[PDB]
Amino acid sequence: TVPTEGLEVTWGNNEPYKYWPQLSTNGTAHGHPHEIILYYYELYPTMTVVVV
Amino acid sequence: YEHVTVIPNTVGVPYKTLVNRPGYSPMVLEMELLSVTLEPTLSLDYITCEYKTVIPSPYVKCCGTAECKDKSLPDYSCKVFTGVYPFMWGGAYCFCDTENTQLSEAHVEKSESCKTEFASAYRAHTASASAKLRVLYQGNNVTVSAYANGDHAVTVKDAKFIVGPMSSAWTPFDNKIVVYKGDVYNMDYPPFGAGRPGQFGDIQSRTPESEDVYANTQLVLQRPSAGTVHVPYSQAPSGFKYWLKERGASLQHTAPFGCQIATNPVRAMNCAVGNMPISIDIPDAAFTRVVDAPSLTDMSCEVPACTHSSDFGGVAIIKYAASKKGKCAVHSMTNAVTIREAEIEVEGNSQLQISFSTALASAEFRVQVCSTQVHCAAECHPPKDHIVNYPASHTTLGVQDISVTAMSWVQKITGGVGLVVAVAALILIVVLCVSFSRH
Amino acid sequence: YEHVTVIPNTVGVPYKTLVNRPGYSPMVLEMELLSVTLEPTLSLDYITCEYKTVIPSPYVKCCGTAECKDKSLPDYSCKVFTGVYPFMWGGAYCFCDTENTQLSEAHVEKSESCKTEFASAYRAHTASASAKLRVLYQGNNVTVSAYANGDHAVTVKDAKFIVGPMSSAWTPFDNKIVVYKGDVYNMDYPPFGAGRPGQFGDIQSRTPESEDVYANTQLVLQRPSAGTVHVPYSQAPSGFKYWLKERGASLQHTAPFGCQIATNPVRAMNCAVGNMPISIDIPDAAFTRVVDAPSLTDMSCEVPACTHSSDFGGVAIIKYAASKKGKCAVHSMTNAVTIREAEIEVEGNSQLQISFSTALASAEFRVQVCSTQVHCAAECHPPKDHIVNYPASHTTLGVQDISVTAMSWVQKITGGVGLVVAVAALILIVVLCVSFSRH
Repeated sequence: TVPTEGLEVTWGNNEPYKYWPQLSTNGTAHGHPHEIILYYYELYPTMTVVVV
Repeated sequence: YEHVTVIPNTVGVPYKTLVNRPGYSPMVLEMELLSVTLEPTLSLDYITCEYKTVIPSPYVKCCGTAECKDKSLPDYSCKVFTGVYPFMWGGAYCFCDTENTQLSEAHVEKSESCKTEFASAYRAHTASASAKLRVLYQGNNVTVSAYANGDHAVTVKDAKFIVGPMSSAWTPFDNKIVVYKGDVYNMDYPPFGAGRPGQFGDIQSRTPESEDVYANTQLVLQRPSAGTVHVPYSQAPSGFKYWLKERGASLQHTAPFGCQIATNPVRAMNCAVGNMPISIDIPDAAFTRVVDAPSLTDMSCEVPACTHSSDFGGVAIIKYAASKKGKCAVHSMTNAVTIREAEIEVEGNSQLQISFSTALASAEFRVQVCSTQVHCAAECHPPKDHIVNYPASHTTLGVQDISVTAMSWVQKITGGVGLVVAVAALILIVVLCVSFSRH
Repeated sequence: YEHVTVIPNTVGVPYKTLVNRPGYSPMVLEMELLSVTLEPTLSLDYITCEYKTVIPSPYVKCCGTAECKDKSLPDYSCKVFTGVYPFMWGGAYCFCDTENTQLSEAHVEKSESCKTEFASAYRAHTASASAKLRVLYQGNNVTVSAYANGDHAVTVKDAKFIVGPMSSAWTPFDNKIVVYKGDVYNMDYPPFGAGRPGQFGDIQSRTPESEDVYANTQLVLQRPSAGTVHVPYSQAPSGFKYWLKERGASLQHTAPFGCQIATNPVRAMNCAVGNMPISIDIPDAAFTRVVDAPSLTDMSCEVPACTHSSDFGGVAIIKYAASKKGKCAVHSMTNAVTIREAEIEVEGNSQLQISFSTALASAEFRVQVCSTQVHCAAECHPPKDHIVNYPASHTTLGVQDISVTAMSWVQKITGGVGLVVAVAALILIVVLCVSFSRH
């Protein structure tokens, strides 16, 4: 799991790989309410399930 | 002219910052920390290393008792074994086969290897923080190399820079530390003169070359096996050689905040913790007068494509009419949108292109070109790739706030309840007033 | 066998402690801090020292104008003066009496004195406290030299000593220090590269030999006087030399808690601040059994003379019967009284003399003399001498507590007024009782 903070993975004697997530979603804003609720839910599931 | 600003303590992220002195056209500096360093102030407690158990030839006396020639050496022991009858290759050593005795003696030292194979136990107090910083100043990249204490001033291209102290005093280092070659470990090591056998520190010395040794190997001499000349002994194995296997992962791999570590000297690096105040004092000769730069009008903005892709995934085209040819500093007033270009060439009536990054689902932002602002509005499409090999440019979203323009649904459902509540309140206050008017 | 106690952090005052182990005669140790030494870990920021100004023979150009060529030297200044007509000893230098110019140039440097006359600005972090302790162990003095931080176990005469950690973090040093020869000052010195004309740090260098001289003397050149070849200049006179005069008092003279100060290396010594845990692990061979030690009995005390003088001004004679000849521990069982003798020799039916120190005006106290107790009691007269050079050898008084015998006035009046209260409450209760019979 790659958290918002980023993940560093080091494999054997290789120099580390760093990985960060980004705002990808299969939903969309700008569509009908169920599209936009799914959009903010895939990005911010803890804060959206609270505020809605 | 003093300007003071806060950059997050994040290495390799270029923070655009805006200097807006009255009577001059705005100046934009791009600042990027190339490295940050925490060198700990460090006191050697002791070396630990490979012990050597030293055993001279056993004295065997025929026909009488030897006795212990007692002496002070780092873990000295000796014992007299009675009724021995040792054989050399060609005969018995002693004359008779009774009343002989063997004095066996042993003690421990540092090995001669302890000058290159040693672990160094240190007390670490607090760090002389340091930085190396790139700034884009007067259209060129310049490297500044301050101590991050807030009290080293570096002067370069006649600008004077003062940096830190960082808003977090945090460090990867604990109060007691051990190092071995390239690796460092946070470690509550035993007191000097107090190590247990076969654990780390069962031999201790104040420096690699010191002649002092404390040792606690529990060397116990044992009776020689009948008809032979050896010295058998029991001892806890070298606690340093055990530790070299049992180490686990050093701080280079285990430390918080994406920290990196090295060992000549034992500095930590690039810890992404808190933020760093940075201050620039820059000369009058750096600025351009507000009338001597181009003055802009007829401003319009288009966004040919936008994606919240961490990498400047948006592009904007701004049309303008400018009073003259010249170079123009460019900035975003909306903190949620960061633009890559720090300054741009301007002439005539024309257009310029900028690249920008944001987490916003509908980028709706104010751009300042030369002293002059335009409003940009766009619809942002999500990135397809789920993870990437670099930290985000831009900054975190308002999350509870700065939802889409298409959050007009929140306005609709707030008004669709709120006018029903307003009618119910109006009705209740009316029938309360007319009924109160009939008592 | 481990024993642990806290002695006050006072140098040169001997403290008794009692190791009251079961099955053995109790052992008394005396120990005395011979020194306590808070050396700070200490990081150099820069040297300051007297600058020199370098002024090459001035270039005079006849019939036309010289020009400045700009250069990087530490506080470089040069200027061109027009219409000079300078004279050598035999006549005018220029052909014409006009159109000539003089280029005067100058820069500052370190003096050649900066190798030996310099004041050094340091940062101080925390103390690696050392201590040196006398201990009276097996009835003779031995010296233990240690680190006062709960590390460093010292073995001497096969007892093992662990000392500290000191119960106070206090130090006379602020985080910013300057030192000069034998003296050291708490001083918030200016940043490196931002020192000011005529104050301390007019010239700054990172180490005594370093070539990276920052200097800010405001060296301004001035027009030569009519007819002469000189180079006049206005400059702020050295802020190092001005600090050597305006210097103030060293920490050696000003520091709290009575501490001494020295500088090679820097230490604060003998601060009378807080208290010190000291812990002893004593080998079982050292103790003598309760059946091997003299059995004192039928014992009683007289106090021939007593003055509460802080210098062992009490004397007491204890009569005893004892079962055998032997060495015998003595201890004061009341904290307000300190006896001098740690051990004595006991034999036959006889008496022993002990000398003691207290602030009490009625020294009533118990003495323990090998597992056996006696009670001492007499009035103590105050001393005549008003002040003395040694610190008080006893501990302090309870002041509101442990008032004298013949304070019994307090009990005489309290057994008056408190019984007048008891009788008035008894009278009120009996009339209340019959007033309830009157319901």
